[PDB]
Amino acid sequence: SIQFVDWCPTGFKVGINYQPPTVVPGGDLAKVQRAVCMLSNTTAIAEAWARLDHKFDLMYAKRAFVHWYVGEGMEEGEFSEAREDMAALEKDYEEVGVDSVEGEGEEEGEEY
Amino acid sequence: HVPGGGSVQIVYKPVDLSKVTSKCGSLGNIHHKPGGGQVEVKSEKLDFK
Repeated sequence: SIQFVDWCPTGFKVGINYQPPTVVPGGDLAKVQRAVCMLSNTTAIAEAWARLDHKFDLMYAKRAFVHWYVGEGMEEGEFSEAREDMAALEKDYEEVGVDSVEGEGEEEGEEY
Repeated sequence: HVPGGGSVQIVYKPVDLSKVTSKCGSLGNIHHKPGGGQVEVKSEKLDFK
């Protein structure tokens, strides 16, 4: 139900450390015993970038603010390449969203 | 004897105005320059080869 890619069931690495956390005091303290932290790669990051990308499309189409950046060491062709690779990266987090096709049960037939 | 004098004529020049130019500023200028030309600035080239 916690949705995960079907083609990485090995989806976890793990680490267990004996030393408990410290709180930096600045309030009442919880009496902590054990804690958890986590790093996760996901396609929700595509949901984040979907706007920041269209914001670069709107800004750059209107050429808004581009004379501050250019004046201070840049050329418009650099704003194009950056966005072009960010359009490749848009397809990259969609390719890791592909429910992949089955390969089982394909054969050549017999030579005579 | 004819008795003396008894005749004058009036010291009189009528008044008029000539070459009084209507030089008021009421239509004093005619010159113009447009407030710039029409241009497009809102669109990207999208030149991804």
